[PDB]
Amino acid sequence: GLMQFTLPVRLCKEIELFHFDIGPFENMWPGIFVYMVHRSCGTSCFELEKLCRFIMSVKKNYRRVPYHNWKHAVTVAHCMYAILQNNHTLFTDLERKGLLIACLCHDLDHRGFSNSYLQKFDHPLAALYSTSTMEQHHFSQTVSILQLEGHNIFSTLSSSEYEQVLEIIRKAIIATDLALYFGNRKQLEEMYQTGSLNLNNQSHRDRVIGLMMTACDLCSVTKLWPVTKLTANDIYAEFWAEGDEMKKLGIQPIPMMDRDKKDEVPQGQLGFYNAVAIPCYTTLTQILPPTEPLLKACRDNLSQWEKVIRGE
Ligand SMILES: CN(C)C(=O)c1c(C2CN(c3cc(C(=O)NCC(N)=S)c4ccccc4n3)C2)nc2ccc(F)cn12
Ligand SMILES: [Mg+2]
Ligand SMILES: [Zn+2]
Repeated sequence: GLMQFTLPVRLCKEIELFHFDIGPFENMWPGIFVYMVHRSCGTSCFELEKLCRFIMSVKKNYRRVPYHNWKHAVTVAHCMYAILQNNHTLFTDLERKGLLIACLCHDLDHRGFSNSYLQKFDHPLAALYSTSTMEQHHFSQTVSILQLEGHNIFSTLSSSEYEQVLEIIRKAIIATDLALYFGNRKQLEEMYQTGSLNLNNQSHRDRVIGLMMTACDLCSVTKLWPVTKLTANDIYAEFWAEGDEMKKLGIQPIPMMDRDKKDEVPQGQLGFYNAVAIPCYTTLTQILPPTEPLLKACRDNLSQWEKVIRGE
């Protein structure tokens, strides 16, 4: 059935925008990802039969969680598509394929619990993955979905180019760990200021890819305000679910995960934009000038949060 899907013509223009909202097209999300893979890398790059199989299995391996779900993976995948569609000459064929696959798989089998929750309560995956717990799980889930019969869509190419596209995918998926983003963006800033950024250096591309992953992961702040406000409700309902599960253990959660501190949500959002969101899209816009509309939309949403704080 996914092979049969062809996207409506009225959305070919809209999806190319950075602030495009996949929200009201739930039935199309799998076909929207196919469309994006078909425009960024072309049809006949993957064998269509195995690609749709790989996609539909990835959706099934996403849990019915409030925010870190299937809607989130496609949203992140789309933002990567818009970034690659506006920087087309800079990323190789193996990169455009791998990064769009990475984003659709970057939160595979997430349970709605932070990396801290799993480490603080000795979850089995925290034993396996001591640091970047969920992100190592997501990559392992990706590899396992790939290695299924009829699912390996990079089987079509070199055993070297195969291992290359995987460590592109692992690096990208690991980079979605927000804790690693701060050290990543700081080193890119030094490389930018000192004029030391060489995109012909593998270590530098890897840093820049990671920032793109963060920008895509946070791209909920790059939508129009009505879209951004309602995605925030999903984010907090998942945080508050982890907090509820902490209050049931005699441990008070942080205010971010505390539903009884709903009133502090606008102040917390403004702090997040200034400490995290703005620095991310600012450095990405400095490195990739075409990606400036992300920073512009993020600024408009900061103003909106300010006006909620002021009652304005
Ligand atoms: C992983 N993930 C979803 C995020 O990280 C996140 C948040 C968090 C930060 N925030 C807070 C954070 C705080 C706080 O304690 N400090 C503020 C900072 N300056 S971090 C807070 C305090 C009281 C009440 C609510 C609070 N909500 C939710 N929002 C977004 C938006 C888009 C996005 F793509 C991602 N996110
Ligand atoms: Mg992740
Ligand atoms: Zn994510």
